[PDB]
Amino acid sequence: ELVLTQSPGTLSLSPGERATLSCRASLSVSSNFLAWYQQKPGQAPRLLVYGASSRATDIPDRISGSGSGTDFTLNISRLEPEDFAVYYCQYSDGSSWTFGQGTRLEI
Amino acid sequence: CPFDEVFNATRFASVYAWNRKRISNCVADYSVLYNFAPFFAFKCYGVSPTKLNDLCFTNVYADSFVIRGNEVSQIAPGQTGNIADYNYKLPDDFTGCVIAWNSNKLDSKVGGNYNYRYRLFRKSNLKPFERDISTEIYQAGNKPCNGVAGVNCYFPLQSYGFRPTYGVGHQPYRVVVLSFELLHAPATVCGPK
Amino acid sequence: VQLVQSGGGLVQPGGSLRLSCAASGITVSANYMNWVRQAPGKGLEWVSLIYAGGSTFYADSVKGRFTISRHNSNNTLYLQMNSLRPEDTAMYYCARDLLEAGGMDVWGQGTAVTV
Repeated sequence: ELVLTQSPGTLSLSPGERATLSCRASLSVSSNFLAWYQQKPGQAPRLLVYGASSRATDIPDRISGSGSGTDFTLNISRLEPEDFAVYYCQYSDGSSWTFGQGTRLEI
Repeated sequence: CPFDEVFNATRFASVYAWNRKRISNCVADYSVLYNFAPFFAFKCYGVSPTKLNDLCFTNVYADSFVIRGNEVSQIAPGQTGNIADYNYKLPDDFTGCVIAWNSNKLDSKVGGNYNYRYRLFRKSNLKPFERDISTEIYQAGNKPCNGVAGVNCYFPLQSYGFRPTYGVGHQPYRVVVLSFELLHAPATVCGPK
Repeated sequence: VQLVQSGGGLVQPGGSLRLSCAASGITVSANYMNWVRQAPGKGLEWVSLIYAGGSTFYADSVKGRFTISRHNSNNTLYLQMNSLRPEDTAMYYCARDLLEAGGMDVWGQGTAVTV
């Protein structure tokens, strides 16, 4: 019953630079049910954050998970050549579980 | 049988450890039941709501929760969901009348609420009408979760979070489920006139 | 902890392909498992989901023509196709998506439908 728009659809970051990625729900949804996670090309997607306010295991905790109200922003402080991959944000209410459209990341 | 403690009360239990009050052997009055503002839902799954004022019943039970807005439709007799299958299940041969409240300024603090919880993890489904008080840790894997959480372990109770400006959904709906089970020994009234 | 899967292939349209997802260190008999789809050149979306209890969920586009079963003897995950259509050509992952996490995803197979 929702769409999860990610803006911008592409972002031309330079290596060793900060990155801000935001996906906004159609309604003023709660923060305790949305998660962002990576997707490498052709490989398995890897968990990044849960609840948009914490981190996940096997992660250097250099990715900032924030977002209040409607605009849920992912802040990336440092970046490495192994971390250029597309990002999906998933909302999971329990009655509506709409997904998002990824943003390609490249130099 | 005033029906004035399940309604208009400053205390409302969570989805787990839900309150339950017997209304046994007193003077019932369903004419006063309607005027507590326009409810979000007054679905009567058993008897007709217009005939419920004067029909003959038996011992009734009035439940009490707080429930998120988009999951108030999981109180129909056979549904699947966290509220419907893990915390509060209703029998398929229901004879009650679930009523919502649409409360947003009385059960939601400015900084949020964390005393309103609900169970997310359970190893099996729930028999209908079953209190589910529990604290001990879930084990999602081939490793005992003795007394500490940890990878392959979760505390099976999550705080809701009720902040203002959350929409029609995602807001704490107080829900009363007046079950009208019949035990062939009538005690309440059967039509005030 | 560690989940593998296999069982893909090329299937004529309207035929059923049996899909599998084994596990290791994760008991599928009580967890929150769900499937996700990658159509080529597109993004992800739901496929289905099975609770720890015997309650399933489906996307409204793919409602019906589906099933999800978890075996009790072996800790694997199964979904069986039915009356396949050629917009389902995609990549399927079994997942351990908790509602307070994202879990461990899977290498995944490639299911293709062609005449």
